Amino acid sequence: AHKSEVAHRFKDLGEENFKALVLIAFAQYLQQCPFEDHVKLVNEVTEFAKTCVADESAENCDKSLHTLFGDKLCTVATLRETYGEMADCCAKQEPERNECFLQHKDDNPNLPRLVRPEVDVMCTAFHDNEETFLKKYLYEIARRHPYFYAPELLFFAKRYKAAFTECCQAADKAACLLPKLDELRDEGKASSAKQRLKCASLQKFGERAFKAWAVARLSQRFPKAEFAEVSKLVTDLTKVHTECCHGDLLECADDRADLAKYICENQDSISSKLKECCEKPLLEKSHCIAEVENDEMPADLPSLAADFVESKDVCKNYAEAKDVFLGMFLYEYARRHPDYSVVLLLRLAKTYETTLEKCCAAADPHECYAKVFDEFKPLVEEPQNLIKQNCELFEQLGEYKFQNALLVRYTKKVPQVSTPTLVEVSRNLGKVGSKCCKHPEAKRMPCAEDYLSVVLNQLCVLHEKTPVSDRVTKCCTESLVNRRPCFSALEVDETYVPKEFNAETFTFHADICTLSEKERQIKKQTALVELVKHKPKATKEQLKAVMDDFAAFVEKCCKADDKETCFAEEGKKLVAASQAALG
Repeated sequence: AHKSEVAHRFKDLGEENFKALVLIAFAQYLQQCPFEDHVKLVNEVTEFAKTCVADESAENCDKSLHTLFGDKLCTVATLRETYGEMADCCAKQEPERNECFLQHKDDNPNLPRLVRPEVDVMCTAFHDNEETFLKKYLYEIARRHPYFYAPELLFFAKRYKAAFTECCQAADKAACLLPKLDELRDEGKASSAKQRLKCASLQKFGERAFKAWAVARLSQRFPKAEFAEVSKLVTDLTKVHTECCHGDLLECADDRADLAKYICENQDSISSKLKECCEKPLLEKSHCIAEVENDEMPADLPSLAADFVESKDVCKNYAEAKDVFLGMFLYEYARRHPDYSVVLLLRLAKTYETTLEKCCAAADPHECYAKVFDEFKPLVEEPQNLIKQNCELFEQLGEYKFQNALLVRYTKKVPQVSTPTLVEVSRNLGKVGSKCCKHPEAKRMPCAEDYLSVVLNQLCVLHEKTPVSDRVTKCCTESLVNRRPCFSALEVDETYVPKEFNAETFTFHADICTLSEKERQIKKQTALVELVKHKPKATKEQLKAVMDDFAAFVEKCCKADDKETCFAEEGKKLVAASQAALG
């Protein structure tokens, strides 16, 4: 119903969420306009929306959200001066005008990173004006991260509100506040990385791959839901993911809202863990559903071998409808293993597809595919053993020394990769090792998948356009199902000749006593990468000897009376002893 859809969205979302979502909407397009302009546009759009709420038959209220939003974007006069060619969009009709506006979003806005005010200033301006504060930084976060989902930005903003409300009262407001802002910022950039990874992977591998990912992930999340329900949810879900990935905020938010509406209307045919979250306001429903735990799988489900190995009608049931039959295979195999990563379920599904395409063209098919489940055991066991031994080594070593061990191991594997890339991916692998290994084994692999795909994604981004290793290029250009086992099968580059001895490479100053712990560990790890690159044959014991020579150097030189030059005179003998100990 509703003659005015903007009136229904205002009545359904609420004035707070409406004004905030419009703030993100204008902020993502007009990244260069100041905050006051966006406040004016949001207040005017909200007031007109109130005129449509009081009466649906008011003038221009029957027009869609895209028309009013586009015209409102065209109301500004300095559009051609500031954004130039984006003002040419207003000369087009609304359907193409939304595409012009959507393409003229500056993905690289070149905006300076935020200058964080003092803690007392943020708590002061917070207590004096919470609304203008949270909407101010909501605008600053929105205009620096285009194509970021706006409701998720709202939940981020409310988590910021919780952190400020908790830490503006602590004994040490700083030690409480800064770590929480750092974790909300890391969660924001990491979530943005997962969004861009899912969208670029949708553009790179197509739609069918995402449909398989959605059947597997939803079948893990909703094991009691029937296969047809999962099919409807992956059609709607591939719709919302395609439209959200294209960048259109209206189709995105409206689509996810209606999808949450449908799911909460069909809880009984989906899951039982949706009870306490379908009572929430509409904008929070889709978020909780995105964060809801896995439903309990049905009690004693039979083995798939009866319907996918033992049945005589395998090749004809498959050949009659391949994507539907393989969809049922992926549903049944996914509902039984919530502890598996989705990419693993796609590896087993693609293995089954390959074995069926090989057997259904042979002499006796049943004799051929009678051992298809045997091919699944190593493909499952290898990542299991990987997270086992890695979570054991981290669990017995701590995050920093874990990053050092991964640093020297991966430096031995791919020495030609640049040092900042190795340090970055190794530290990120230590952080995911610190986030996912804390869970029990039945929940480690999904977390480690969702973050490992991100880390390796950044790796292939840094290696793109600046290639140094042909094997890294190979694994980065493999199929997404083979990307992880390709990297896990990296060997030690024996043909690597040791790097030059560069005097400026191993040069330190007294400022390292004043550089932050993060940057000090950055310097130690960078000197570690350059140390293993300078000597790829140096054993772990010798590398520990230079580790403790530099560690006792900065330790017994930072804490060694009033000495500014014990980094200059002793650095020479540490350099010479470093060249000798690894000769």
